Amino acid sequence: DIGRSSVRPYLEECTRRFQEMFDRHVVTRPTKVELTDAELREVIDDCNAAVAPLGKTVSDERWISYVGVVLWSQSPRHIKDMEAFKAVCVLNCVTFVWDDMDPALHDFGLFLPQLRKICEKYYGPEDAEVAYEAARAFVTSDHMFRDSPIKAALCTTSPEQYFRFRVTDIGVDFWMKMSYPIYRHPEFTEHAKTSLAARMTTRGLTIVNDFYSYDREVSLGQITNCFRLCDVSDETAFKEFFQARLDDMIEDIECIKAFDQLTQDVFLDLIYGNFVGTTS
Amino acid sequence: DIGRSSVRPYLEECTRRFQEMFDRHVVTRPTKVELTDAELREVIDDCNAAVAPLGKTVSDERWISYVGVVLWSQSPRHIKDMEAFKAVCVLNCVTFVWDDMDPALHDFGLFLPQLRKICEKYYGPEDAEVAYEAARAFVTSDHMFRDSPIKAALCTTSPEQYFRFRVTDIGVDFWMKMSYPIYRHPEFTEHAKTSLAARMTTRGLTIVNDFYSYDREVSLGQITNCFRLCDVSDETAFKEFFQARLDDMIEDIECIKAFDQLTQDVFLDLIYGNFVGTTS
Repeated sequence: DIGRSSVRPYLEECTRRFQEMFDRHVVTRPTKVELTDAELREVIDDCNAAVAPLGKTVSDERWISYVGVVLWSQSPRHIKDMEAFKAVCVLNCVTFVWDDMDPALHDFGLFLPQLRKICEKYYGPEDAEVAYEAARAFVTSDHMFRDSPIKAALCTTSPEQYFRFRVTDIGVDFWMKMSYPIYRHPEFTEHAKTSLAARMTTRGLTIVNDFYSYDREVSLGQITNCFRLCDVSDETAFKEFFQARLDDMIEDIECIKAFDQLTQDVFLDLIYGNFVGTTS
Repeated sequence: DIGRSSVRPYLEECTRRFQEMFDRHVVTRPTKVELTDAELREVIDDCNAAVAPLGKTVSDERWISYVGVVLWSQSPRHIKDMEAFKAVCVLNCVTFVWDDMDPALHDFGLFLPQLRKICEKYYGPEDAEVAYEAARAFVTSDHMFRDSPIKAALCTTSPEQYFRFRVTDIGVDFWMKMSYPIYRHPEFTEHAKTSLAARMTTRGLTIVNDFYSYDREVSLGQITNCFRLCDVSDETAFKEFFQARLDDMIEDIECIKAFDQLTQDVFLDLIYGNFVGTTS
């Protein structure tokens, strides 16, 4: 049953309603950042360099698909450091190539040094330690938690426990901690470093992500998906659950608007830009 | 109206129901870490050194009351590094003094290097950076959010938003990131570094602390308390709310039990030791 269930019947309407929510609560539309050809060149090279020692080649095309969500989910209004921006591009793609691999191919001895190399190139000395630590902590978490009892408990107990897990596991804390040098904005730097930035954005990112990867994830027996907490085959149960998650997103967005303007801009562009890049 | 609210009519019974919950769900009871006189002498000397540049005078008796909850909330069976332990005593104590002070006296240029000096004495060079950064982030958060509209938003919107703010603001992330070297336990160390450790323990700490500081904090106009989210003068409302927070503590404690045995001992001794140190 559960591996054969599907949110396909709700695809069009839920997509419609995500967009309607965003239109009514965020209003500002996401924009894609512009990478010059040199910029796009350096990124893919740094990506291949970091993944070579692991015995993996991946196509320019696969890279570009991965970079595209970063381009959508950042906030081009406020970019001030494009080296930081390039770092975030590379570290996102390499860590998601590392995630689509087999776990037996996961040689941390080969990998963490490449992650550290990337951070050292693009970041100042202090910022590079923050980004590297968040990357290290992210990939170690994933290694610790596969087939783990903790993961089963947090992902099956309640939305609260689940989203608590995903603050790290979906990589949003990692995202904020490598992204703040892009904006060099003091308040945003602090919210990223206290992880309040991650805590405010986790549900909007996760609920969108979970919905569009449900069918692939439950067929592969993944359990990190908030929609396994409801019976998606019961339309009345699903729609009620989906409405609850939509209220979660609204409350967070309405709370995000108490932050300073620039931080707010970055938080909402991430959430709504991720929705757009996920459906492109 | 909220400034003259009180939970006193529920003092006895909520204390009783806390103890019963802990007896049923943690079972293993807390023990206080016992410092030798030399160890206590060193802690107090280090505490006084750190707050001297601020001109503050703090009695031995205040230090000893402050450090006592630390002695109740750590996990003696699992201590491996008493230098780290003394570090946590000093940093907790000087932070408490720094928060009971008048904000206008808050000189970060005099205070921050004292914190760093504490961490450089007691920690290895990496752990010292992790503990300093968490201490830095904690005190900078406090300064940022005083009279902040974000704080009003998160504290008044819902229990979710309030507890999400308190992950940092009540200091438990800070606590976790200075406490893991005490135990030198690889899995605990990672949960501390992901802040999953703090997210798991925030409610049990915060709910107990909020209840016993309610009368004082509403008398001083502080909004950082979950019980201002209900009418404490309405018996029926308060007890539905109080049961809800108890279900939160219970759900967290039952999920904590899926962690590894050392990690969950530390988590549950913190929550239940904090109850006991707070009530004496």
